[PDB]
Amino acid sequence: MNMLALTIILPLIGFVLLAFSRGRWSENVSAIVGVGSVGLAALVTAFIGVDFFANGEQTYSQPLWTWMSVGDFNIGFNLVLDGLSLTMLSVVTGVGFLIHMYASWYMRGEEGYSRFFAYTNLFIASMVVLVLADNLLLMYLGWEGVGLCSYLLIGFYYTDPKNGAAAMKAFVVTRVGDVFLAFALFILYNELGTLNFREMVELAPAHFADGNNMLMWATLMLLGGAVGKSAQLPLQTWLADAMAGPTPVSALIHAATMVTAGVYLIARTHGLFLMTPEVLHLVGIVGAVTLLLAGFAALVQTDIKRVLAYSTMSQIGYMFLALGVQAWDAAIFHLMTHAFFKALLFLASGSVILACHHEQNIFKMGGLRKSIPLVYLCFLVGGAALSALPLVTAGFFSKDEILAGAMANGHINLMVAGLVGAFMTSLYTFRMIFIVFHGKEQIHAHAVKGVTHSLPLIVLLILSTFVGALIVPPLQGVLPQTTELAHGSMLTLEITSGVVAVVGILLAAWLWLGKRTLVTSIANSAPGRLLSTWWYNAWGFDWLYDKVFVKPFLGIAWLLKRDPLNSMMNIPAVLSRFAGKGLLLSENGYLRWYVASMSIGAVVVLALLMVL
Amino acid sequence: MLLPWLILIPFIGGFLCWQTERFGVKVPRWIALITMGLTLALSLQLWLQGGYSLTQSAGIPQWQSEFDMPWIPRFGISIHLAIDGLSLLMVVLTGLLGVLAVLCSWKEIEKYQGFFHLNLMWILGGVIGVFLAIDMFLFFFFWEMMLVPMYFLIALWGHKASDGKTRITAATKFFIYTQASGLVMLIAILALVFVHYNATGVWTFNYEELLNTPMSSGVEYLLMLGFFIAFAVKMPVVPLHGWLPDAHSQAPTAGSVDLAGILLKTAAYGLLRFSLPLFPNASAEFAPIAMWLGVIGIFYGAWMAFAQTDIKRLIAYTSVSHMGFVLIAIYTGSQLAYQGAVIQMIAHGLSAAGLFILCGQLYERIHTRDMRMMGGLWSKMKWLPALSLFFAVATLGMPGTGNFVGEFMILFGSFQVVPVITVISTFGLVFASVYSLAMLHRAYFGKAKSQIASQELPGMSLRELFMILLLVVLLVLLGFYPQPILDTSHSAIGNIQQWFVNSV
Repeated sequence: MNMLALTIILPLIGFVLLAFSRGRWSENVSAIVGVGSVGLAALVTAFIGVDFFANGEQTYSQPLWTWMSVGDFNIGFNLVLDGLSLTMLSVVTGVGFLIHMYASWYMRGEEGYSRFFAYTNLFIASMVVLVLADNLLLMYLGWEGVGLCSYLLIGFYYTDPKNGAAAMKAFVVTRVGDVFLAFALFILYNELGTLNFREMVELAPAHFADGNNMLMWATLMLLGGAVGKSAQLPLQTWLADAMAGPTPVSALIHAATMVTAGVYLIARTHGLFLMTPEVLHLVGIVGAVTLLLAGFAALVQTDIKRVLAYSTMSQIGYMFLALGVQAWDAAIFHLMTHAFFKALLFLASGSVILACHHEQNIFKMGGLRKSIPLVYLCFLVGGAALSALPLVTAGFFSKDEILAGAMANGHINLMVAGLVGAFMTSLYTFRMIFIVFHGKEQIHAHAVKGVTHSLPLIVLLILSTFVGALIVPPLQGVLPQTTELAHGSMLTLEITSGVVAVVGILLAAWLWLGKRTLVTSIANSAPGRLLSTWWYNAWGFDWLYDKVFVKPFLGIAWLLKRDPLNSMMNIPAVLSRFAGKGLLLSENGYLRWYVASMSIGAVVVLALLMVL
Repeated sequence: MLLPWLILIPFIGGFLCWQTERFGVKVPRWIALITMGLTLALSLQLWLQGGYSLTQSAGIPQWQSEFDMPWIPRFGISIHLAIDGLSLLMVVLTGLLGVLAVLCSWKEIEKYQGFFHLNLMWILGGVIGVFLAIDMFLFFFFWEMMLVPMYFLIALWGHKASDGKTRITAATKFFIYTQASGLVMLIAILALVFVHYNATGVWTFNYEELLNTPMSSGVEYLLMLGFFIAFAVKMPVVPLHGWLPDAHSQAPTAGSVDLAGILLKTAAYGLLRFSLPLFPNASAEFAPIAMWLGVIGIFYGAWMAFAQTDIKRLIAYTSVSHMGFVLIAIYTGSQLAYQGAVIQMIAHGLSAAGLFILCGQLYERIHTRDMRMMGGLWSKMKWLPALSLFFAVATLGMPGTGNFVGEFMILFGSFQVVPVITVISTFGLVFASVYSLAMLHRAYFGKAKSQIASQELPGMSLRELFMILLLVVLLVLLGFYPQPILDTSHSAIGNIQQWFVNSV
């Protein structure tokens, strides 16, 4: 109710204060203002959410000012708050509130403090802009707004250059996706004139009576934009390297904020993807092949942050399938559950790595149940939901609904993909906690007790469970394509996923409960290391994407260390100076040759006159 | 009416600063600030008082104010100053850049300082005269006399006669590369006037009657190449741009503000105003060569920007990448593309001026020019690198800056007219990011132990921060709210495009 810009201005304005109070403020006042910006954002979001319930799920639009206006090119700062956008706002202004409230305690004790609460507010503000935008332009401001903020937070620690160098590969890769995204934007203005989503929805079939061949180029290249920003095969590079930053920024980037932009673009243009069915099924095709890639790389390396990261890649592509199977509201339901567990799962790991005191390993710790069971119950709750366990979990309803929709689509390969994904999620569910928290503690993890993080831990504990699954997100305000329902086989698919999850959990527990010598043998077997090296390269994709253009780019830069065309158009000066030196040497000073010059001028003048 | 006065205040101020040099030494700094204030007052008065939102289809001749005066009556050479809408944007930009030039030169007393400022006002007044020029000879005379006083700036003030590298390479390439092509376009002017003199029978140097002169095909093509050569050595185009990095890396950064922010404007001003309307069919034939040179310029400048190790040559090689978008914009048949070029062009000046002021500011803080020698100065400087981060951010297409809307409406209009050369062109944004981050990480991110001299750092004065704060807030308002200046330029851009469309 005329309060949409307060979900953008109040964070953004707070950034400006912390961008110029470069450490001159104290700890406490900086901490309060940084959390209070996002806190006011959540409160204003809640007011418009309960008023949206009082609106009868009727959308509310607010134009602030027209951005630019040429007589055929009309772009305005239009904000649309409908059911899909309200849910995507709900995730951000809750999760960013919860993640940032933890950062009020995690950040203290070290420098770069006002700096970090400056760039987090900008990061949040850019994500709110993307999901409330009504024009594809303003939404483009959202895409590279949040990309620059990921650069400022991945490379947050500027002292050592590993994390200071890891951010630019993400920056290069996200701008390749943004070029791919803007390509479809040019094509949509050339073909359909107006970039507003709804006016586009009932203008697309009116303009398309004759020619359709070029719309696949628009939509396929639009798809290339959506996939790159979050995670997918053609551009899956940077999510391992994004873990080099601090724990709270990894949660913000990987859990529900920045990675939930590629989901919002496919979901918002769902009618636009319904104008072409094969580009819609192609999302699921690429989704089905990335669940096969993103899973077991969590098992391979000994970095906990790389574990949580390959799981996020697997889950985002799992969504792309869910959107490719024409189950839109179910996918956002998966997102509503997915934000809760991932953020806590990431955050709890940070608290324990504070207690680890520079371990960064999964094979040298054990018996951590006796250290502090609070983090033990944090991983436990997260693991159950991820594995699709039927015991008081939140997300299992979302997996059950999308597989029901997927088998209502009727693609046996997609259920095979879904079945192997459920098995693969259950494999890396408890293997991490069994290899880390169980064994012997030769290096003590000193647990830290404090109410400042315990209260959000309890809030995240009560939210990530099935109590949070009862909060139905607003999906009746957009009226999307209806997610089809199947009955009778719902119980059959539910028990099938439960058996698959239980078998995977029991196999991980059997890997734990064994001697682990067979695990050591397959971690020492030469074909095992070949596959480990092959999936260190991750189907050679980072290998291919470096060695396809990078050293050619460095080679042409090494060929451009001196500027060629400046030199090759200096040859007039070179020829003139050298020819001038020759003419000076042609002069002698001996007066006989001066008179010979006079005779030889007379000879040539008479000759040149006699040839005329 | 106001136009004779508005090109003469720079020359009057140079006379008075050098007159009062005998009276005092702290006078010309304070004289120069007020005189440029009067220049912007008349320029802003024309913006507000004039009908900037005028008729979009009032023909090719349309001017808010116009001056005529007989100068050499034997050829009809006249002082035909006449101001259009987009010309008025150019005048207000150079008045603001002149204020920045005279503010950066504050607290700079030398053996002679009045000589520096009479030269400073002379070169800025020359650019104003090019911007208000409809007679061809007046345009050419002003084009070539703003080019002589910068040579004295690079020579006697590049360094005070200690090293010979500030004259014999940098300043000399700057002078020759421009003047040879200036003489080329002069004989192009003369060939056009002579074919008009055969057609009608009057010796005229005026733009309105030379606009529609009858010329046979295969003749005006050579004159269009003759105009474009002089218009391709001033703004950096692919074959002839070797003068730009040498000129910016040696002149004082106030002279570099003149050399980058406003001397690069006049060539695309002339491509919009003097080359496109006079030669419609020649430009229609030459268009694809212009598109190929434009895409080559963007990719080439970014690679050479990534590969360079110093800072002045770094920003100097961003400029050649930026102007490729403008050249492709001009050589297309789209109104939106031209209006994108104008906002990109004003933002180009505003995004190069702040960087050059700050690069010169950083050098006089640390007394070291090489970028890779330093690193990790963020813990030492308190306001320089934060403001510098946004200017490096404003260089690429970051929204909320004017550069994004500029480059990106060109791409809309460019894809409207021709698909394949535009889809190549868009990739310069990715390359814009890599040299932007290279600048940022090599200079400011890291450890201060990279250089011994990075351990004792001075403070920053109030007036430099004031003139940096004004540019960052001015550039953000142009990025968020670019409507007022687009409504100003609509009619001038529209009639050029309508003539380029209808005359073919």
